Amino acid sequence: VVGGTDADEGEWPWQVSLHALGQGHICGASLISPNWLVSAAHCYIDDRGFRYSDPTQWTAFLGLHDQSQRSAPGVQERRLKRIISHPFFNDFTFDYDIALLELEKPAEYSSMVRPICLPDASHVFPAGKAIWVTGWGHTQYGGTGALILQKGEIRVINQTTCENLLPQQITPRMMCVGFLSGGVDSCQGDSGGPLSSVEADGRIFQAGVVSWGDGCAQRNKPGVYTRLPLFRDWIKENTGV
Amino acid sequence: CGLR
Ligand SMILES: N=C(N)c1cccc(OC[C@H](NS(=O)(=O)c2ccc3ccccc3c2)C(=O)N2CCC(CCN)CC2)c1
Repeated sequence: VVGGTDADEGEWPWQVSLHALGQGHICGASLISPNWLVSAAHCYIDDRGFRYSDPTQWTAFLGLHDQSQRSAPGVQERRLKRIISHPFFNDFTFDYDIALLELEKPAEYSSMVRPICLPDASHVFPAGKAIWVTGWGHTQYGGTGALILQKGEIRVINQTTCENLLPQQITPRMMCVGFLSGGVDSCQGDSGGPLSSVEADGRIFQAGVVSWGDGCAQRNKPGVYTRLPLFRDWIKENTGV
Repeated sequence: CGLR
């Protein structure tokens, strides 16, 4: 996250860290039920040196705060049994950039480990709304990752404005969130983490999946996020959740 | 869901 601040310990108890074996933190994800995580499809693509699509190559850490303290009380480690990438995921365009990760054994709910709420298919996160992005990704473009989970406040951007800012690259599955002036944005290694939106009784709903941006926190290059309401039925059908 |  660029232009953010340290999270308080346990402030985002749905935020999960995905480690590929021998590589440390690669992507974020969100806990949505005892057994299920939401993340970005683009995190799970094989390349010629590593089968990022293979569930056995991954460790999920729940209730994590500090990358250097993965064994702290309240931290839960879990393997994955299955990765489902959206069937319509387009690796060129990052259309449909969403995956569901099945935990090998259920999370244990605690004050540090708790699911985010999913929005109904008809819910619209409106333009202008303040929402939160979190993660252990780069804290500058061309920078290094955070040891301590970072939070930043960003704002939903009008879709037409979004499409005009990034011509030929924005589909209806994507949402711009952040500021035309830059300054606060998600970044490399935040990918697949949730946007957290404070809703009417103060409960947090997931408003997006961190997907891509042109660099990070540049002027006129807001962060691009996979929308959640559009996949409520897809999540239901694949997970039971 | 959604609280601390
Ligand atoms: N700003 C943001 N809110 C944000 C959110 C998330 C990550 C992020 O990091 C920087 C990076 N941005 S880039 O301009 O260098 C770029 C890289 C690959 C691309 C591929 C296709 C089309 C466009 C691309 C653009 C990026 O988007 N990444 C990390 C690299 C990852 C693929 C390799 N794992 C794609 C996501 C920034």
